Amino acid sequence: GGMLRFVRGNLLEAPVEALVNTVNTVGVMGKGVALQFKRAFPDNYQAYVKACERGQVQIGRIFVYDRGPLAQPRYIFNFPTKKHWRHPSRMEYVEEGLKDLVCRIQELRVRSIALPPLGAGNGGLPWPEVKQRIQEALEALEGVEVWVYEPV
Ligand SMILES: Nc1ncnc2c1ncn2[C@@H]1O[C@H](COP(=O)(O)OP(=O)(O)OC[C@H]2O[C@@H](O)[C@H](O)[C@@H]2O)[C@@H](O)[C@H]1O
Ligand SMILES: [Cl-]
Repeated sequence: GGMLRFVRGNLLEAPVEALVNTVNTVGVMGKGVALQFKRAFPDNYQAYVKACERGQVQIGRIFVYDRGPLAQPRYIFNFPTKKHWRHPSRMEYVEEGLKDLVCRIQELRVRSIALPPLGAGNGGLPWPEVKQRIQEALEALEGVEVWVYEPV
């Protein structure tokens, strides 16, 4: 039927198939969640740098790294919440990106996934608006467990 869950803790130790990373489109993961993802998942990071180098990372597209069929998590979903790191996030970026998140979850038969507060740290977006978008987008999903890490 589906299940969406608000939790506290550290996203990167979520017991899930797919992890959502918050990225920009300019090829650096210099702070926040993205810095932790660079440290925790170096291979994902190199692949992101390469994808940025092409022109392949843009707003409204998740950049997926497959860590292998025996990897847990198996997927890093690099979610663009910024264009340049110098500028804030925008609600639109989160709306467009959620739409692509839903597609790829289905396409990849992703059964469980965890996210942070998209755009609400270095992006400056109000959490309550971000949450709603996340709820409307993702509780819809059938046979997918969703873990959402609320801030404080
Ligand atoms: N380990 C963690 N687990 C769960 N939540 C976390 C963790 N670390 C941080 N957070 C929460 O996630 C929020 C979002 O982190 P940001 O990195 O600020 O994400 P965002 O606001 O989308 O900014 C994107 C920009 O910052 C970099 O991450 C990225 O390279 C991009 O340029 C933070 O404000 C914080 O509340
Ligand atoms: Cl950054």
